[PDB]
Amino acid sequence: SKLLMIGTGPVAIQLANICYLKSDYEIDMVGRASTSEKSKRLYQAYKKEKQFEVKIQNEAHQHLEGKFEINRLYKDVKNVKGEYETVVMACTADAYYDTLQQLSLETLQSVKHVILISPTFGSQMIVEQFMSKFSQDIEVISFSTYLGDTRIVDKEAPNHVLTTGVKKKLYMGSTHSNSTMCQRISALAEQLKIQLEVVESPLHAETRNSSLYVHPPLFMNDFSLKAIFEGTDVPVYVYKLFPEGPITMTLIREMRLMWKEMMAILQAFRVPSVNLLQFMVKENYPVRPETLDEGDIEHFEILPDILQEYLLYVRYTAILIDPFSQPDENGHYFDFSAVPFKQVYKNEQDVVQIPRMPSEDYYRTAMIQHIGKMLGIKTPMIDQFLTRYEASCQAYKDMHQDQQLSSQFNTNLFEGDKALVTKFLEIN
Amino acid sequence: SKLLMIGTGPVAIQLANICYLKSDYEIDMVGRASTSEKSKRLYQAYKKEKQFEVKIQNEAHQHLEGKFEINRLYKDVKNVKGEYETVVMACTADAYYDTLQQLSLETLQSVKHVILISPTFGSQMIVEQFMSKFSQDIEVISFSTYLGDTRIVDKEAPNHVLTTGVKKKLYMGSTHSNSTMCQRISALAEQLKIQLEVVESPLHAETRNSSLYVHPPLFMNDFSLKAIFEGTDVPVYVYKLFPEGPITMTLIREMRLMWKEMMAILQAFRVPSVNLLQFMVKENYPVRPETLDEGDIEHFEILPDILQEYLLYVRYTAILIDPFSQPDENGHYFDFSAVPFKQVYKNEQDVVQIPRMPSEDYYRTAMIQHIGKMLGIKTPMIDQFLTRYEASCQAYKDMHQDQQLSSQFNTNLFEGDKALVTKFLEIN
Amino acid sequence: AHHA
Amino acid sequence: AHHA
Ligand SMILES: [N+]
Ligand SMILES: [N+]
Repeated sequence: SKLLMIGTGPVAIQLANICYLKSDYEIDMVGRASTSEKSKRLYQAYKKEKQFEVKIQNEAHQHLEGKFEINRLYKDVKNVKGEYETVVMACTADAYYDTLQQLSLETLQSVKHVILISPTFGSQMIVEQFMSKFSQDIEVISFSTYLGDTRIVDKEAPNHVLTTGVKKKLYMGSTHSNSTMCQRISALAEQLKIQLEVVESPLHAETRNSSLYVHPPLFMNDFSLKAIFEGTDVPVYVYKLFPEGPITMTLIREMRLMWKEMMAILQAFRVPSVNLLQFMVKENYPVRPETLDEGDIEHFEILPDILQEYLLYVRYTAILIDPFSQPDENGHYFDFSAVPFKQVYKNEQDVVQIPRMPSEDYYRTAMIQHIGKMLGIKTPMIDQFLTRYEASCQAYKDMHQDQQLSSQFNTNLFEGDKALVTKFLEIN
Repeated sequence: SKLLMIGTGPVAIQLANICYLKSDYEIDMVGRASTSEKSKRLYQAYKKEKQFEVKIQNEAHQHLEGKFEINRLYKDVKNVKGEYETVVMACTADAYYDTLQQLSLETLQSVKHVILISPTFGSQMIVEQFMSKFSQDIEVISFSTYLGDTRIVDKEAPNHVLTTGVKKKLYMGSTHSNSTMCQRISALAEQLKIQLEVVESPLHAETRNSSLYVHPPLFMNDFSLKAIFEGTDVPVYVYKLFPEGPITMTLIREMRLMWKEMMAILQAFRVPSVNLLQFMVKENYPVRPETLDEGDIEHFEILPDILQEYLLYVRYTAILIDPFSQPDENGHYFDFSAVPFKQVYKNEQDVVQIPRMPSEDYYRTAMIQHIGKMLGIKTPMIDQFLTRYEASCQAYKDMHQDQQLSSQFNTNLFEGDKALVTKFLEIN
Repeated sequence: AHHA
Repeated sequence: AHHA
């Protein structure tokens, strides 16, 4: 009953409050002041108040709120010592390996369960294969996504967070069928009034994340890459139609193609296919009954290619506005699609960063590409996505030689992660 | 060299100025004060100033402007006497028969050419068959559409009009191949800097009007019929997507279906088919090259059904804004699709009118339906359009029994017109 | 200006 | 409020 929570962002804090209130674990958290001004402000803020706080916006989510203290906030990963039964990874998926590899042998030998909160497709494999050198029977659990939306209102008080939304449905799988830890997590979800479908494997759960299929076409195209890396004459928007945004028949086709390459990969692992339209429409953002035929939603996976694309395009067009918002007196609804692209930006030490979109999708897609090679499945759409992103990175370096740039601009990243997946797939 | 111009609206005035400036005809115009407060204000205004005036907005169209007088403005159709070589019909297509049938036998025997400015599909047939009782060799000319956009700025000075736009392309056919009148009209178009494609027959020209194919699905559906006949809680718009407007996959399918029924009818008359997408995109309102593939535009007619629909939907979505307008500093373009539905309204004598949309499309579609029966072509989509419109009319009468209603609410209108088409098709 |  |  010690828990190590890797991450100090909003997600980590929400999760830490849940553990504090609903579990018997003594909770230690770990940041990275050694490489992050964000982490250092969190550490400094917690040191001062000796409290974290979760607020909510909608009283529907009361049970998530609270003020709490933890046992120990570690300033950096390398400081971690001792034994922990359970490790929770509330960092971004690209840091799982790099973070675990900094823990001590003593810590790593003690671990029974690693719980991955926002893994990509392939994360459990990386983490299981890694932890295997230290443990004979490591249990790894993957969720589909984090449970909701949590943020910091005020950058200067990053120990106070606000959960604004909770997802309707989440998925979870374990390396160990119907384990004690699965059942405890299931009982916890019930207590939190969150629906949780237990699926056969972590990989099954990792594939129930709409972002895997959608972010790459949306962000790794010429229109978007320009908006993020170079800028635009007038503001453009992620979810709008060309020329206001990237959405085009071309983009929708690239999405279908990527989805099918992913469905081929999933057939190899014998994981069920994902009805991308049903997911979008019944689990994410609803549309009016008049917009899409219920038969077309249900049968999406077996409909002709051109029809799958038409339905995706139509879906995106239907959420240009929030059709369930209150129209004003001129018949105008809330501009739900007016989401700006975040541009490349200088941190407070003048180092250029690439924003989460598409930083993190480069990692996800790079891993999907690598699984693909190892299984002998072709992924020409994936490949092109990655090529475009690499081009934009190289173009930025050539164009901004007087600028200090983060390691995100380098090639070829993720060698350790790739080696572990390679090894895991030789063994099964 | 007398010309009788039927109509006193803006179109009639623009055309009358062209005749005045560019032809040798003495021009008489005819209104209908006996049944129209609009016609009476025009007559009263012309009587006072003794001048009509066309202004332009864009100096590109200089050659259309002018102040002029005509020889005689008739107050009503029945007043017309004497002989006219040429009759120009600048009224709405549903009045062609009803208007000619009020002229005297002497007038009707003198006529050599009837020129139809905004005919529907079937208009030449009606007019040729009618005029045949009086003339052995009547020449009938149909244009695809009126040449531009002309309006009245000020209702109180309806003899002063403003031509705001000129079409890129027009079509024209005559019952008499390469006649003198065709060539004169062709030379006139050249003088006016207006492109004019001469086609093989009037019917060929009548089919090159995008409105034939598009207005019926747009206006004769439950969403639109409610907006026009009953009203809405908040303003809705003709060209917007549900729920802001009627455009839906369902609506786009109804359009394809209607277009194909029309293409079957046209194959019967051996008239070439109409590439509806190319027309929309190259002749009406352009889109950005990125929105639609040039191959898809070119080959539209032979593409699979679902793909034709996808491309139509995509077209409509691309003109939600004017993508060639100047975006403002938030990246927002001109709201080109914010066109309100005109509702049923009381004239100044308290008689309820149905607006031009869809009044006039009921006539067009009723004629298409009647050609269809006579040729043994099925038109289930057309039929349904008409049924919906009849329902809305009947529902209005039941709901508004304390209200005086125009003849537009009656059935079955257009008996004379139908009989003439029937007769024309028995004979060929 | 608008769609006609 | 917006698309996430
Ligand atoms: N999306
Ligand atoms: N239209």
